Amino acid sequence: ELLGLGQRRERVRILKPTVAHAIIQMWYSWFVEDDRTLAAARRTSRDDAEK
Amino acid sequence: VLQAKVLDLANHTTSIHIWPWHEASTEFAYEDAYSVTIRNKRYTAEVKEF
Repeated sequence: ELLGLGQRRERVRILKPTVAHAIIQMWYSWFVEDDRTLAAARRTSRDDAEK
Repeated sequence: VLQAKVLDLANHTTSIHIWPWHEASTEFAYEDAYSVTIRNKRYTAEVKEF
């Protein structure tokens, strides 16, 4: 129904969506480090400012 | 804002004499300071009014 008409069934198969997965995760992946790494740096903050 | 004209000095002051004033005046002393520690290193100052 999100798709508009009825009705779900085993059939109707779909060709793949590949490219983007490769891409997506990239976007995705990045952040991850960054917070992380950042967080630590945020921690370690030997001075205030920087943090 | 009912403006706010507030009285002032005697300007033509030339002899004259106040009446309650001392109360009405304050010295500007002041204590306190102004410092920061950055790095780990404290950088430091005061107030030094003049």
